[PDB]
Amino acid sequence: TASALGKLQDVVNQNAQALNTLVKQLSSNFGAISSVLNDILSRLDPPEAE
Amino acid sequence: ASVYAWNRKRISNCVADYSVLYNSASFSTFKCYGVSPTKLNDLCFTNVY
Amino acid sequence: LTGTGVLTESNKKFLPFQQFGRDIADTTDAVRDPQTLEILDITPCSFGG
Amino acid sequence: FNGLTVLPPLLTDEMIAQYTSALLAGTITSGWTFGAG
Repeated sequence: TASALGKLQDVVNQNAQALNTLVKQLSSNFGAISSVLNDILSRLDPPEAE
Repeated sequence: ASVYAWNRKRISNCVADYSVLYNSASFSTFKCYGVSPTKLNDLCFTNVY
Repeated sequence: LTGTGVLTESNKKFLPFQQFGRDIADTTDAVRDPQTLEILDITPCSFGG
Repeated sequence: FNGLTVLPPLLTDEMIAQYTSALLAGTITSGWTFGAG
C-alpha cells in the first residue's frame, strides 16, 4: 500500500500548489487595458503606457 | 447620408497609408480611441467599416 | 504581433480555422505564417545566472 | 520559462546511501561505542 508516505507527498504538493498559483496569477489585468505587456506597448504611445 | 438612415461601407483586401490624414488640415475634428493614431501604419485588421 | 525568440518547425495539428495557440500564462506558443501553411513554435532565447 | 529555475542539491543519493550504510555497519558490529570513541 502506497499511502504510507503521506507527509513526504503532501510537502511536495503544498509547494507545487503555490508555485503554480504564482505563475497563474500572471494572467490578471489588475485594471489595465490588456494583460500582455508587448500588446500595450505596441498599440499605445509611450506617454500612455506608463 | 441622414442620421435616420446612416450609411455604411465595408472595406477589405486593401493597402492604405494613413499618414496623409495627419498631413491634411481639412478636418474640423479628428479623434481616435483605443489605438495610437501614429502607429496605424504598422498594423493589420480583418475588416474596416 | 511583435516579439523575440527562436522560431522552429512544429508538429501541432492546427485546424483550418485556427491561427495560433497559447500557454497557461497566456502567451503565444505557436503561429501560422501569413505566406505559408507551416506551423512554427516560438522558444525564448537562452539565459542564466 | 519566466525566470523560475530549480537548483541541484549538494549531496547526492549515493553519498547519502554511503552514510546510511556506514551507520548500519557500525551499529551492527560495534554497539554504541563507535559514537563516543
